[PDB]
Amino acid sequence: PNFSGNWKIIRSENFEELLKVLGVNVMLRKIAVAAASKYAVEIKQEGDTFYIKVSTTVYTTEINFKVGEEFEEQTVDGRPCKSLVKWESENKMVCEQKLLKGEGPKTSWTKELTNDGELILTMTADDVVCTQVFVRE
Ligand SMILES: *C/C=C(C)/C=C/C=C(C)/C=C/C1=C(C)CCCC1(C)C
Repeated sequence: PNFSGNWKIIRSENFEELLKVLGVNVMLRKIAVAAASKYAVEIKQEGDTFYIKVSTTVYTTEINFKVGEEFEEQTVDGRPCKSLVKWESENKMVCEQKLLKGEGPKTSWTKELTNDGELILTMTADDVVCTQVFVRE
C-alpha cells in the first residue's frame, strides 16, 4: 500500500445527510457541502505511520497516527474523540471513534486505495454513510 499523495476530491455523496445526523442545522449543512467541493487531503505514509492533512479554502487540520495505537482527533462535526485505526485488508483501514465527553451517534471512518488509483473515504454516523472519492493531483 502507498496512501501517500496529494488527493483532490472528485465525488461526495451523503455528506449533507451525515451532517444532519450529527445535528448541524440546514443552512450550515449547505455551506459545508459547498466547502467539501474544494477540499484536499494530503497523506504521507511510512509503514503503519500516517500523517494526514485535510484542508478546505479557509481551514486546515492535521491528523497523525500509527495503526493500532490510540490517538485523539475530532469527529466530523468537531467533537473531540479517541480514535483507533486498524487494517481491514491490504489497502483499507478503519477507524473507530469514542467521544471524550458526553454522548452522540456512533461515528467512524475508513480509507481505501482502489486498484484504479482512487482514494475512497467513508465517514459514518449511525446508519448514515458518507462516501467521498479522491484522485491524485
Ligand atoms: C482519514 C481522512 C479523514 C479522517 C478525513 C476527514 C475529513 C473530514 C473530517 C472533513 C470534514 C469537512 C467538514 C467537517 C466540513 C467542511 C468540509 C470537510 C469535508 C472538509
